[PDB]
Amino acid sequence: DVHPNNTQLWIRYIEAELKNRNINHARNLLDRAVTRLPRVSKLWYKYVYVMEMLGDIPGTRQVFDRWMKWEPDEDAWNAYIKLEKRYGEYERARQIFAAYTQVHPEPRTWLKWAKFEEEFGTADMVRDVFQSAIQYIAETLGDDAVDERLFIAFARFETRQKEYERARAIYKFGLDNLPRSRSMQLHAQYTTFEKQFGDKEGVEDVVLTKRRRLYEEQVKENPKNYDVWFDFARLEEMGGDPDRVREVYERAIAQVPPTQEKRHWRRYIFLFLFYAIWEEKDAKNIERARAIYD
Amino acid sequence: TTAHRPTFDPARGKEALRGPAYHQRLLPAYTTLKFRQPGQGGAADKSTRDLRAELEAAEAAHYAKLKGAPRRWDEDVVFKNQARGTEDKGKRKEFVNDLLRSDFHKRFMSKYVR
Amino acid sequence: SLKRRREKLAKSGEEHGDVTYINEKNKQFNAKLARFYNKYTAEIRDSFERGTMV
Amino acid sequence: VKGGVWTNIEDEILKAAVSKYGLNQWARVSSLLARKTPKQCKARWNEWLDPSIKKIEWSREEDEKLLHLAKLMPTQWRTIAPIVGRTANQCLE
Amino acid sequence: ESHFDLELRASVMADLMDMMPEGIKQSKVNTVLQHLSEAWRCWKSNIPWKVPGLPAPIENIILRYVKAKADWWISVAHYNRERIRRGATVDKTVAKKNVGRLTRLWLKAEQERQHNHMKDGPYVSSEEAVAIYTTTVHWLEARKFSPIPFPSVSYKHDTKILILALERLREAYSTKGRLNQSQREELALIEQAYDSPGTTLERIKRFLLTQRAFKEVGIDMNDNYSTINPVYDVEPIEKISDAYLDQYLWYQADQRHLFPNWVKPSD
Amino acid sequence: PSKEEVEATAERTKNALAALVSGALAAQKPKNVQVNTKREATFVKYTPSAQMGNNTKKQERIIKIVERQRDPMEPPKFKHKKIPRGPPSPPPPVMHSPPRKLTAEDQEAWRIPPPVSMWKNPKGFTIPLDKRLAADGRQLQEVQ
Amino acid sequence: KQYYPTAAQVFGEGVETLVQEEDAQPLTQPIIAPVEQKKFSIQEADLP
Amino acid sequence: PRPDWHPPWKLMRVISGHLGWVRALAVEPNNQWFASGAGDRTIKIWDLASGQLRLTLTGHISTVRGLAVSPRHPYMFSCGEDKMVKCWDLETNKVIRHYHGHLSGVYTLKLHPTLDVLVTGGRDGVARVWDMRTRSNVHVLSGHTGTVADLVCQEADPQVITGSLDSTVRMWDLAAGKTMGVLTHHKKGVRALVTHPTEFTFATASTGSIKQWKCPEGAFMQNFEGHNAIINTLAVNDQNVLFSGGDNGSMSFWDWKSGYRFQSLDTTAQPGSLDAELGIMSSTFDMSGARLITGEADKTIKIWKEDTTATPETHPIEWKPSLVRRKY
Repeated sequence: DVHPNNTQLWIRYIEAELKNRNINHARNLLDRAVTRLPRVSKLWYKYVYVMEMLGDIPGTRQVFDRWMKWEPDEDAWNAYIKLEKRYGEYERARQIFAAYTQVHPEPRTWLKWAKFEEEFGTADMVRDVFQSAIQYIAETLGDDAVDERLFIAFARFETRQKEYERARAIYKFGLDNLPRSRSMQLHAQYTTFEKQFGDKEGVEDVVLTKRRRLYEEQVKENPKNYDVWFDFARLEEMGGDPDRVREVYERAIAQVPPTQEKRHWRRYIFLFLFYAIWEEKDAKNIERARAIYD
Repeated sequence: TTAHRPTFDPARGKEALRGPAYHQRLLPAYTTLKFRQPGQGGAADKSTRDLRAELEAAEAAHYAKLKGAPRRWDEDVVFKNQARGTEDKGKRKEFVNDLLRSDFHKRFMSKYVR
Repeated sequence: SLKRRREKLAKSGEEHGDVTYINEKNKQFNAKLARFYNKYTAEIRDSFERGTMV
Repeated sequence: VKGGVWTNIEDEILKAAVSKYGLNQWARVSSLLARKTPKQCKARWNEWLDPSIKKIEWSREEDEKLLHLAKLMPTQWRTIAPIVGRTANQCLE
Repeated sequence: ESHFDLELRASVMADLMDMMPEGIKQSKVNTVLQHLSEAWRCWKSNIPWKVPGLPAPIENIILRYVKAKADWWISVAHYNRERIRRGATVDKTVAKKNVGRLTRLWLKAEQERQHNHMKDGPYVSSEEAVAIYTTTVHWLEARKFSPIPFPSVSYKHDTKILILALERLREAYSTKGRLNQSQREELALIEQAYDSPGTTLERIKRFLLTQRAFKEVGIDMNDNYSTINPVYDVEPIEKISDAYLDQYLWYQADQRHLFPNWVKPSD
Repeated sequence: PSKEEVEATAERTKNALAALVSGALAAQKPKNVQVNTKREATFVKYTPSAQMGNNTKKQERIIKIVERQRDPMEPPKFKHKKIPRGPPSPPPPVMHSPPRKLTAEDQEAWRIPPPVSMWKNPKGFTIPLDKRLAADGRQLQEVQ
Repeated sequence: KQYYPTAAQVFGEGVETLVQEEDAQPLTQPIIAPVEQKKFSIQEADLP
Repeated sequence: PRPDWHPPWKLMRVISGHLGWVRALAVEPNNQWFASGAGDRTIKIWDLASGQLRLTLTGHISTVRGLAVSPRHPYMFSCGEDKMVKCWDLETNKVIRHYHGHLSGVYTLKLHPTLDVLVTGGRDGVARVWDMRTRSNVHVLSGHTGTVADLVCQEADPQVITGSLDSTVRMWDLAAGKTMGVLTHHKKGVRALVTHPTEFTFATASTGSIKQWKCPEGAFMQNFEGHNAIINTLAVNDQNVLFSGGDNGSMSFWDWKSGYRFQSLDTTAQPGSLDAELGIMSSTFDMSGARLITGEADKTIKIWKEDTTATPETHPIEWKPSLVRRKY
């Protein structure tokens, strides 16, 4: 009466009854306490734990069902999935993931469902879980807000299944349909995938794209890092895309050193020297080389 | 010594005791309510937009009225003109939200501590 | 829980170094003060150890 | 009489009394040190026993600062001493 | 005052409970009310209050309410001084409380003035100071003033000067029923100076030659009900030296004509 | 609600509150002599139920109830008593939104320093001098 | 010495700052004026 | 529900003169003056158009926390932290009645819209229903376990709604003096309540949370999300502008129907103020809704008005029908 909403007090009373074996008194207190405080997960955890100690697994399921009506957090949904996995009801745990993804539709819970189905289901149901996650997060959050974690986990599941073409298709689709700032790790996983299973030309293709993006970030931070410019220069020359190499050298030239020190002008004039050597030995553009020198 | 203590649980208001009427507590006084008369307003609503209109009318009237809309004895000495720029104090009165630095408090301490 | 209560009573009854207190509640309060404030009072503590400097 | 030299007994009792009584109860502190006045106990804390008092030898920068300030604000030792960083009696001596 | 404290404590506590994030352990909040009391005492003593590691929202609550209490306390000081000056109250406790409040306020203002002098420099400009000094030297050179010497070892009027000084301090003790420790020791120092005038004179002249750092001076306020004024409590051994110097300087300035006729009060 | 529902509400509540105002007035001013001249009788029709132990039906009853003539000089009969107030009505379910997820850094950011007073020591503790001088900023204070 | 900026600096240009430390009207002047009749002759209510 | 457009508000006038925090505000029913109640123990009457000080009334010995000007009587009612509830006759500028009986400081005072009834709430945990004429305390609305911080009176059941620092709101049957319902949705102390003038709904404010409720059953409507502050005040227009005013000095303007926050800003502290002294402590609109009056912990009254030059294309509504799961 003085402290109606005190968790410590409710636990003391419940435990006094349980210690002195007044099980029915204690269960009345547990119903009263989770009625009084339905967002205090301690009282819900104590009640499910007590029923599992008493061996009433239907009673434990009853308490958990009332909790799920209150729509608790992810730890309570996980605890109830783990109850059904403890006692062997994988279809009942499948039903709990259905409700769980409705309440907590984050990538975390979808990936937990996918790992569950990889252990206790079929590859078709793992694929259905992944497709449903992509579709749900697309239709709710938008098509650019689907997560690279979903795409990576789907591709890695197919790689485990030895569906290398399906894994490559998933990686390529995610990279094509996501922004690069939120497909960084998708591209890193794609690079490791091609180093593991792709052919050689695919390996230097994906390494070229990865290092190109890394050097682009480094230039975006420091526009005047001349050795970075030289390495990205050599990367583009080994790639062999002529308009790209010309654009890279033109941006490098436009990066004019504001300091008039000859100690920086060494490397800047040297950069002109490599633009000349590329459009003398690879592009074979003599007029362009003359324009470079002029 | 915990005899002298703070209050963590202040006294809760109670329903009155109920019983027969013997003790005299509250002598009758002002036993008639006054009501707002004709000309005293109160029970006079116009409208929201009407009240808005008289509000900016009155406020614009106040703003418009503010704006105006219809060898020498004193050359022997050593220090000169030392009180220029002193009488020119008094342009605008500044309220200061720090009592110990207000002009009121400075005046008070000058008057009373000597 | 009772066992942890016994163990912490014993380790609190142990005394390493200088007595700065006059009873048990004072000892507990001084330990709490050390837990909170020692990261701010190290120079003053060094001064009280050696006898000088700020 | 109430005064004289400060001994180790008196200084240690003064520190323990300050640890019980703080620094605003010098009459209680002196009541423990009943050979000294409350003013003397306070002066002993302020001029010797306060832990911010440097009793190490003066550096050359400190000496230059002390002479420079004693030239600027003459014989004003209570003013000079916080700027130098030592006590007024230390600066004067 | 007891009621104001009850209301203030309830307000600070309600603010702190509503400020605390859900899930922080919230037993020690009465701790914050102890910090509030200490901050108020720090304000009254003009001591900067700065608890290391106190969370900033809690500090903001305490600073806000210490200022509000300070505003109420100062307004009551103003109101009670106006009542005392008017004579509208004869409550002796109200008068001694009000004099305590005005003493604390005056010393806060005085610390701020001293600090402002150190920060904003000498207010007298160097040109003004040189002009004042030059006027003084030209005056004293025109009056042919002979500067007052340091008192000799064998100054022929030392005993009379010292006896005048000690009589002044003893008559400051004349009508006294209860004496405190410093009062009894100053009486003892005066009778020792009576018994050994030569030794006291040597000690005084040694102090005047050597001492440049002095004891703390107590300050109180004397209430006149219209104004209050500061009263200074100087160490007795220093007071004997100062009274000797006072009598000596007055006698030497009288003999050397330092003060012209317009300077009043005149003997 | 419409004007008719507002006026029905105002009438019902004005009647209930007016009865309580009359009660409060008669409590605040006892009416000098507590006798009434208008001491008429109430009649009550009284159909009884059976009995303690008998289930035979018995006769319908007309009750004449009058308020008793009490002596106007009498003080009240019974001394009042202090009884603790009873428990509240059964507290409702606490309908809070899901709890805020806090970090250990949030807990650390709201921990509160133990106050060491420079004036007060109600329990007479002996505080170490560094702890006593920790909250002083006069060690911090810099003079130029 | 000025320790603080002016209210015009604190609040900007389009903000009107009012320092009101004195009442416009006395305590004897009622906030709501009572209705007085001001009868200075004993005139009959109706025709007698 | 798409928000309606509302112009932003901007600071029109700053009034100084109280020597304490401005804790109470009341506008007289003909929109010519307003009263302010402050921690300097005082009640000031200000001309609304010029913002000008007509009168200072003393008569509380603590902070004035509650002010009401009667629409049917020439009375203003003041409640304060000195436990006192006073009726002021405005035809004499004098206190004429007390409503004595709160055990501690009185935080909130409201007049009944149709009955000659006052309701106060205080630190003694109760709302007290007073008969205005007889000064009679006809109900002690009991059941809260903390201070009754705020309170509203309606003309239909539930006629009294109290919000309390025990984090709880109670709707009360005023005829029987009993609780019809308890709302336990707020996690912190309920400091502000407001009813809508033209639809039968109310809003409650605790720390970081504004809830809207349908009368008479108290059904939950919507949350005004995003004002992360202790909210001291709520004010509502008849043009569906809700103002929330926060103890740290932060202000939000919301569309009432949709819950959309169309303006956020902070108030400014008067010179001399500490940064700890930024805070809105009281608020009302004027009788027309065109002026917001706030009383602030920097001891000021601030008058806010809508920006006349603003346009739905100058200040567009940045609201998209969101599509996430608000985990309620």
